[PDB]
Amino acid sequence: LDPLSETKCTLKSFTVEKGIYQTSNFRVQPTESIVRFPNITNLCPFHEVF
Amino acid sequence: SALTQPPSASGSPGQSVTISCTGASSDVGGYNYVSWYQQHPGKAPKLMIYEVNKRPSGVPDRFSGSKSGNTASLTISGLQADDEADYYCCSYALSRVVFGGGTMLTV
Repeated sequence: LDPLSETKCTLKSFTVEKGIYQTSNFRVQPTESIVRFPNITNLCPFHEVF
Repeated sequence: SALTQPPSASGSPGQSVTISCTGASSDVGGYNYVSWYQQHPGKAPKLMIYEVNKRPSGVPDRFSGSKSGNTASLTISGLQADDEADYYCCSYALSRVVFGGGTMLTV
């Protein structure tokens, strides 16, 4: 909800003293799309063995 | 794939003739998956030349076979009057038998 509730959950308490008193979290940027690039070839001759 | 055979063949009795068979496939087992069949007009075919490095029993040594690359060859030493028949080659490499167009061998 807000940084106050986040640091409350981090400290596992409803009362937080003056100051940071802990490290809130770590920022990690996520992905937004996908980039696939396989090779371009012909069908594999699997009938030659099976 | 599909096999290719000449439309017809000609040869005088006593000499030798060669029948070509191009289009034979292969697999991981070998390259000798070529067989020949002779069918006289008015009866069922008969297995004459298969596994060209060998030959079945009861067949004279006049019928010989070979294969160079993707082309098969059928060698007949002596020609007789009872040799006028359609000769088909068969490729049975990829678990699938395919008969060629056939050739007309006349003496």
